[PDB]
Amino acid sequence: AIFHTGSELFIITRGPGKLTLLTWGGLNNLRSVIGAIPTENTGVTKWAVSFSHNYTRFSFIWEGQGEACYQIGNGLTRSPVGRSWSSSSTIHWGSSTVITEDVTSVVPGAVNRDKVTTAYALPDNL
Amino acid sequence: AIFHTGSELFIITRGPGKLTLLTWGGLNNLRSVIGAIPTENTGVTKWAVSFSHNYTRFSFIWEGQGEACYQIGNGLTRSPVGRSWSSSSTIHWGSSTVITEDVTSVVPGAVNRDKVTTAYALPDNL
Amino acid sequence: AIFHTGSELFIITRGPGKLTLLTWGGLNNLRSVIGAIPTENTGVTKWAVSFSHNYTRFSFIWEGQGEACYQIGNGLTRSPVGRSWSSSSTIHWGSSTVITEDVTSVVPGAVNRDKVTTAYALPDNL
Amino acid sequence: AIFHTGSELFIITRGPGKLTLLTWGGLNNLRSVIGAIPTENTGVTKWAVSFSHNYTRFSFIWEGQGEACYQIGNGLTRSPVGRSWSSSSTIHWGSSTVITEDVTSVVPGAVNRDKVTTAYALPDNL
Amino acid sequence: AIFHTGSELFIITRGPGKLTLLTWGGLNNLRSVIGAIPTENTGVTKWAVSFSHNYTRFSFIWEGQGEACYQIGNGLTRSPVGRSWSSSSTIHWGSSTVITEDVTSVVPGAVNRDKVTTAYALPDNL
Amino acid sequence: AIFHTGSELFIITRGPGKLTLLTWGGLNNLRSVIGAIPTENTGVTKWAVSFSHNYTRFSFIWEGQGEACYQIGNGLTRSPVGRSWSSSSTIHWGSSTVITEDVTSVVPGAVNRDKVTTAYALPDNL
Ligand SMILES: CC(=O)N[C@H]1[C@H](O[C@@H]2[C@@H](O)[C@@H](O)O[C@H](CO)[C@@H]2O)O[C@H](CO)[C@@H](O[C@@H]2O[C@@H](C)[C@@H](O)[C@@H](O)[C@@H]2O)[C@@H]1O[C@@H]1O[C@H](CO)[C@H](O)[C@H](O)[C@H]1O
Ligand SMILES: CC(=O)N[C@H]1[C@H](O[C@@H]2[C@@H](O)[C@@H](O)O[C@H](CO)[C@@H]2O)O[C@H](CO)[C@@H](O[C@@H]2O[C@@H](C)[C@@H](O)[C@@H](O)[C@@H]2O)[C@@H]1O[C@@H]1O[C@H](CO)[C@H](O)[C@H](O)[C@H]1O
Ligand SMILES: CC(=O)N[C@@H]1[C@@H](O[C@@H]2O[C@H](CO)[C@H](O)[C@H](O)[C@H]2O)[C@H](O[C@@H]2O[C@@H](C)[C@@H](O)[C@@H](O)[C@@H]2O)[C@@H](CO)O[C@H]1O
Ligand SMILES: CC(=O)N[C@@H]1[C@@H](O[C@@H]2O[C@H](CO)[C@H](O)[C@H](O)[C@H]2O)[C@H](O[C@@H]2O[C@@H](C)[C@@H](O)[C@@H](O)[C@@H]2O)[C@@H](CO)O[C@H]1O
Ligand SMILES: CC(=O)N[C@@H]1[C@@H](O[C@@H]2O[C@H](CO)[C@H](O)[C@H](O)[C@H]2O)[C@H](O[C@@H]2O[C@@H](C)[C@@H](O)[C@@H](O)[C@@H]2O)[C@@H](CO)O[C@H]1O
Ligand SMILES: CC(=O)N[C@@H]1[C@@H](O[C@@H]2O[C@H](CO)[C@H](O)[C@H](O)[C@H]2O)[C@H](O[C@@H]2O[C@@H](C)[C@@H](O)[C@@H](O)[C@@H]2O)[C@@H](CO)O[C@H]1O
Repeated sequence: AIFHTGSELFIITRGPGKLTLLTWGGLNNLRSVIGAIPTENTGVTKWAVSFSHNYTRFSFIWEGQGEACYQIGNGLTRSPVGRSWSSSSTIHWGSSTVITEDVTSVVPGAVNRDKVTTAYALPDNL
Repeated sequence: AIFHTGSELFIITRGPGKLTLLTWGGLNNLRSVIGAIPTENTGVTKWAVSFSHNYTRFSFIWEGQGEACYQIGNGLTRSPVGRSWSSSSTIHWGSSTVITEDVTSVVPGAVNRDKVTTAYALPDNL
Repeated sequence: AIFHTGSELFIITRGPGKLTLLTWGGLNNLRSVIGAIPTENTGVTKWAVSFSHNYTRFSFIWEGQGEACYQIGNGLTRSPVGRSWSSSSTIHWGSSTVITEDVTSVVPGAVNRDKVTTAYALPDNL
Repeated sequence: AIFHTGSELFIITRGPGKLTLLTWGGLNNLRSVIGAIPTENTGVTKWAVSFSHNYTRFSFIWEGQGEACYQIGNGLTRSPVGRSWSSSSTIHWGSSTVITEDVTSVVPGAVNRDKVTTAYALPDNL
Repeated sequence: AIFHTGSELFIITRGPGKLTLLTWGGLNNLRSVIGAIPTENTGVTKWAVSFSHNYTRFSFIWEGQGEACYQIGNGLTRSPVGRSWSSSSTIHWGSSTVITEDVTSVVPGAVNRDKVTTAYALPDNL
Repeated sequence: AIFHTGSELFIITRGPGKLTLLTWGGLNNLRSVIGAIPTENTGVTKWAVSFSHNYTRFSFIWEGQGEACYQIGNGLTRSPVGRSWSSSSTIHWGSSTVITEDVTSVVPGAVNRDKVTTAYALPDNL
């Protein structure tokens, strides 16, 4: 299952842009969250994307001009990230697969946590 | 503030062991979570540690025999991680500092989520 | 087009095994070539795969327990390499895409150039 | 022998310029090839240089302000590359050594395959 | 003991500036040395700092806008370097610890060896 | 001149062995030093070699089955290190060049400083 030890969610992007994570399907009416994480790197950025406990849906898009791929764990495969909420990269909690899912209906209700959600660019010195 | 873009929480460890994260101070009666994340690496492991939305306290220890340090964002400083819950590394949500805090009183109430909490070892091919 | 500057053919493998390249579709009645390139590396091996002038077909497989993907140029996508000649990774000279092609009919007549064909494991010190 | 597994031909350059490969000594009247591969990198560029099957001579030069050295396999030594066709770096197919050879007489007959010959700059994300 | 095999003195800096080493406590009235080593790197610079035989005191500071930390051997801890002689980073020959020590009274008597003392920025191609 | 900023002395070795530094030519009858610095790395070790103030001669050898080369500053060239004191790599203080020199006559009078002289293996985490 993605997010389990051994199946960690990583992203690789080129050029500047924002990776946005939508945290939703919260148990007992927990508020859904949307937050954009910017990079200004002109080259490659590597990222770790986390879940939040008590949520069952995680969707993300890349809005930069350059490529963006995900990798699961130490797997070799890198596959394109969604570029709009109508074709988001989405993970159902417990799933081993990233699917394409339209989550346009979820976004308007989410609270904004730009630069404070659970996706992180790795720096030059790690 | 730690966990914000630019102040991401990274760990560096040497040798095998477990990085254990206690997610607590939940809003809305949310159950606290404790989960150990194992590495079998004999060398250096780099890690990304995430918070979970709707929690206000994040405490972690390294249970392995080798060294463990944290780094904030692209900062150069690397400082020892706590090695027992009475001297845990702890972040109060909104703080820019990792403090040493006794959270022994929090641990027994937390639900166990070993290999499924918000701390991730980076692989050899990222 | 693959093999042009900017669209170089790279491979990434995990663990020991052999990458085999089949050079065929020769102009001027050139004979077909097959050559296995082994690695004993336990971890990630990166590779450059070249064409030969005057040939129009390039087919390759990975034979190993571990994963194998190709990457084109500096692009972020990494996609699985074929694991038998009946579903080889194949490039038609001029194409920008790697296809799956059965080339089992080419193999028996190809001249064997094991450890002397146009696929190279990159070393630890480049 | 250079181009065999363990004796792969690598180039290291500094700054922008062009690496040109001359593939010649073709069997069965195969036409000679000359092709320039440019880099605009301001720093170090690493390169893999391939032979083509059915050719017995491979000669290369670097045209740039900055240094250029070759390395054989995972060997440590790095030695200067020729900077003009009258003192080209040259490999006789079967040789374990890079020699200096004047191939000015070979150049005019070669077909031009600029940006489509068997020398490759390695990307930032391999 | 710092400067023994396994306890080598390394520095990590960000941005341009000068690392200055003061070599003092010379046996048999050997002359004290002070020398500034500049970097113009915009990003991270890694450094090796050596002692000189027959000296018993080594003190250093970083003058630059960016961060500077030292690391002992392959240890994970990185700790801030002194930014003035009144709170220099200092090593007593035979000590395993870097201390803060005011050496302002040592500086004026030391002979100037700017760009020729025993502290070295590592290059991009090592 | 080697050891000046921009012309730092770096070594690259493969496999386990010892790099031995002989510090001699001491002003005012300063005692000569010989010290072996071991590596147990199975692959590449990178090294920084320092002079000591008040000495005018620096000679080094590599004892191991694998290769050893030196590199000056950010230069691309890497050239073999001497493998015995009769064919030592030697630097005359102020020279821009490493020469081969027999220093067997200097060795017997040098004091032993094994694992405590001015040559440093770089760690896995720098
Ligand atoms: C039409 C064709 O096959 N072109 C190839 C060319 O054949 C000609 C033939 O058409 C007629 O003109 O007689 C000529 C005698 O002077 C010659 O035989 O011959 C080239 C030499 O074999 C060949 O190029 C070689 O093979 C290619 C696959 C490639 O490796 C080249 O780098 C190599 O020199 C011609 O193939 C075409 O070359 C162009 C080069 O721009 C393209 O790559 C095409 O995709 C190739 O078909
Ligand atoms: C001696 C020679 O020319 N051998 C090359 C071989 O020629 C024979 C020809 O002599 C006669 O026997 O007809 C045969 C057809 O029935 C064949 O044409 O042809 C090989 C190709 O089929 C050729 O190998 C090619 O060219 C090489 C330069 C190299 O690129 C090979 O990978 C490639 O397949 C023979 O050349 C020798 O190949 C051996 C292979 O081990 C060595 O590399 C020698 O150095 C080559 O001269
Ligand atoms: C059936 C159900 O809704 N269970 C709730 C927990 O969610 C499940 O947790 C299990 C734990 O092993 C498993 O992940 C299932 O997939 C979840 O449906 C819930 O656990 C909390 O929320 C989860 C989404 C996950 O984040 C977990 O780590 C977290 O503790 C608990 C909360 O106390 O309540 C259960 O009713
Ligand atoms: C006063 C209060 O309790 N506000 C609640 C939110 O917590 C604060 O959120 C802001 C968000 O900008 C900020 O992080 C403060 O530090 C929080 O105290 C709460 O937000 C949710 O829980 C937070 C701990 C944080 O994880 C946030 O991302 C998450 O959305 C909201 C939503 O449930 O409830 C508010 O009452
Ligand atoms: C003063 C003394 O007792 N010994 C002198 C040496 O200094 C010591 O060297 C030993 C070597 O095992 C050890 O490092 C002690 O900490 C030193 O105090 C001195 O050695 C020279 O200078 C040292 C500072 C050190 O750099 C060493 O490598 C160098 O050879 C010698 C020669 O001057 O004199 C002894 O009397
Ligand atoms: C003999 C002379 O001209 N000067 C002596 C110093 O040696 C020279 O130092 C200069 C500095 O630019 C230069 O390196 C010359 O090539 C040296 O010959 C000598 O300096 C001490 O020993 C040196 C070998 C060097 O290590 C230097 O950094 C160190 O301080 C001093 C002794 O303090 O005496 C001068 O007369």
